[PDB]
Amino acid sequence: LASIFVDVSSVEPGVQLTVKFLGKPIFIRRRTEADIELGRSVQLGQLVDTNARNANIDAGAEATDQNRTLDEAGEWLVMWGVCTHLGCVPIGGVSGDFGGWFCPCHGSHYDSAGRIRKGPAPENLPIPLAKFIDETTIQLG
Ligand code: FES
Repeated sequence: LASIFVDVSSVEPGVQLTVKFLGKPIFIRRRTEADIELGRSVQLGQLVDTNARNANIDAGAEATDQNRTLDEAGEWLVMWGVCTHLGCVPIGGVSGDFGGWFCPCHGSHYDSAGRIRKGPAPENLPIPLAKFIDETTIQLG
């Protein structure tokens, strides 16, 4: 079956693990307390794309920070590392003007929940089918 199983036991706060799945990168960021608070400080009315783009929940869900992470605590942000403009790999480590990712191909800026805030990309980075299957492992697909 297509599903893969990622050991995240050694991922510390502020670290992103990048794994390849279905030929493309998936970003697994263990968010810092600043990342989480800032994501939770954005009003839906400020977003370019108000849809959560999240395979795990209703397709009409709002892009609240809570609807962008796997866990209620907001530490685990799992998303396709595929810019929604033309598919370049966004650069992380708190890059761009919104404390998230910056796609250098045509200048798209994503926030700390991977939501599009500036530039040509039309959508928030999509979230794959993903869930913890115990304390240390995320199943993708
Ligand atoms: S591919 Fe990311 S801004 Fe164009």
